[PDB]
Amino acid sequence: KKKIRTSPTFRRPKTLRLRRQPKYPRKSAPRRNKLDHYAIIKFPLTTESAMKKIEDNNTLVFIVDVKANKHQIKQAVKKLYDIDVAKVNTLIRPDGEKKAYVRLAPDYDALDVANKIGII
Amino acid sequence: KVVNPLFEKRPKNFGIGQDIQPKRDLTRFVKWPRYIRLQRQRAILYKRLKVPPAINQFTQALDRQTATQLLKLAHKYRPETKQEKKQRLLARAEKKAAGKGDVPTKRPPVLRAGVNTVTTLVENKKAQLVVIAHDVDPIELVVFLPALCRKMGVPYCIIKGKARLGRLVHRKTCTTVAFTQVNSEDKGALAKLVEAIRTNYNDRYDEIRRHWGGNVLGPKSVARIAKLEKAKAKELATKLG
Amino acid sequence: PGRGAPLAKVVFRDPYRFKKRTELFIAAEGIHTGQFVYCGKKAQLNIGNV
RNA sequence: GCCCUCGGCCGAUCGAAAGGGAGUCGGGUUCAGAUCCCCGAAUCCGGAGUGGCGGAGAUGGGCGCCGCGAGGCGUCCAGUG
RNA sequence: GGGGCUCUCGCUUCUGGCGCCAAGCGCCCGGCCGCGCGCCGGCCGGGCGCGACCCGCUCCGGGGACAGUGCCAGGUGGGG
Ligand SMILES: [K+]
Ligand SMILES: [K+]
Ligand SMILES: [K+]
Ligand SMILES: [Mg+2]
Ligand SMILES: [Mg+2]
Ligand SMILES: [Mg+2]
Ligand SMILES: [Mg+2]
Ligand SMILES: [Mg+2]
Ligand SMILES: [Mg+2]
Repeated sequence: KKKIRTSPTFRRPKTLRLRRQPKYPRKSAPRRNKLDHYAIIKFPLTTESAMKKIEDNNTLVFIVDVKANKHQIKQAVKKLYDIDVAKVNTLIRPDGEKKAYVRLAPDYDALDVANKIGII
Repeated sequence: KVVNPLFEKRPKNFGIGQDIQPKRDLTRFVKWPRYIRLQRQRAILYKRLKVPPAINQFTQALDRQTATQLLKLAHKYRPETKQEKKQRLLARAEKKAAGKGDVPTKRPPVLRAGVNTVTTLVENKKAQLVVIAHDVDPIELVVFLPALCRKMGVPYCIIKGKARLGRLVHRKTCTTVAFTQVNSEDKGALAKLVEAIRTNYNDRYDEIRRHWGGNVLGPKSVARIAKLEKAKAKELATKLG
Repeated sequence: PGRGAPLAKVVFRDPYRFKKRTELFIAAEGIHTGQFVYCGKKAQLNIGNV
């Protein structure tokens, strides 16, 4: 006495949808991250402009993987050089490589970091 | 006496152009899915169209009383399922080993199911009572059975529900079931069923052959026709006498 | 545009839900904005009524 | 998680570096880059569960009393400017 | 009085307003103290029905064994 239809439209009733519970993983193991931080940072630039950035703007110039973004470049430089960076500016060179201008934090100096990196 | 004076009725009238209509039932006016429309229009078509008696005979099914006593008798002769057949076989194997061996033990009467199994029993005169479902959806598997049962002389009845016959044989659907020989304490009950079945189906098979179905118009068509029949009869009556 | 006949925008009340229905009637000559037009079997003979 | 209730962009999607579309400007700097770098002033959007600080809401009247008065206690009534 | 009997078996027209997510009534189901004798004192919540009549086989209306479609037959056919 209560099954009522106040609408002249029939809609498909909502039926529950089960979450996948596979009996075997399709791939046996997850593939390791190929874009690790050693892959992100390839080599630093040592041109005259790169040297000018180090002792003017406290900035390290790097050649990075083209698929790495600013967040990934920021983390990569932080762990394998133990420095803190302020911001990362990124461009893709006409030759196809990606170049990152990594400005260090004020408490870090880009000159001694470049000295211990080995790109003086 | 203590009723708060602020309470009062606020009736809303649902006349045309006034307060919006209430959420009333619209089931009759629903845009239904095509599968619902198809099966409802199929039912109406069977009512409109001339239904040949060979197809219309299945509309005449057993009454609720007689169906109950028939299924009640048929429940005493259900085919055994997979579980107790194993128990029967395991008991037979151990009894065979120690030490009777064969021990036929008078294989009990059982209900025979399936249209192919039953039709061979009817042709062989070995069926005592045939029960046919009324809603065999591909209605060619059983259109011949009522005539075949009549000629062979075996009493036959039509029951509502192939699912009920299916539940009788532990399956989803059974088209027909047949009564082979029956136990002595059930012979009287089977006899009470046969003569009533035989009066309603075998004895009046001649006018079952000629009883067409359908050919009934829709209520709107009937009502307006009846309105016209009443429309002039209200002055023909004044005309006469 | 492309029609040499003015169109009248007429707003009705939806009889079944709380909403306003907007129609695009072809304007009969003499009807003006702010006029009430009445549509139905029981509407009376006036310019614009349906 | 399920149930009840409510729920028509009534049509996926694509389609503009001149249409719509929030919010960056001034100065300096290179051999070649800048409204993007540096310096200095802003600004938009998004986020803050444990709530970051303030301010608003919001903090007044009535009656019994104490108290010279001012000011205090109890109760009742307000209070989405 | 009034029934076979007819229209109604109706709630909207002077205004460039507003109008939904039920008031009301009835029947109940929980918790509270408690007359402490049960339909029984009163307080917080929840449900159903009438409000919003019943029944029914095509959503409503217009055509309709025609139109139309398939195959063949005759005519027309520098449009090709
Ligand atoms: K654009
Ligand atoms: K031709
Ligand atoms: K031609
Ligand atoms: Mg799967
Ligand atoms: Mg860029
Ligand atoms: Mg929709
Ligand atoms: Mg696009
Ligand atoms: Mg230039
Ligand atoms: Mg030619």
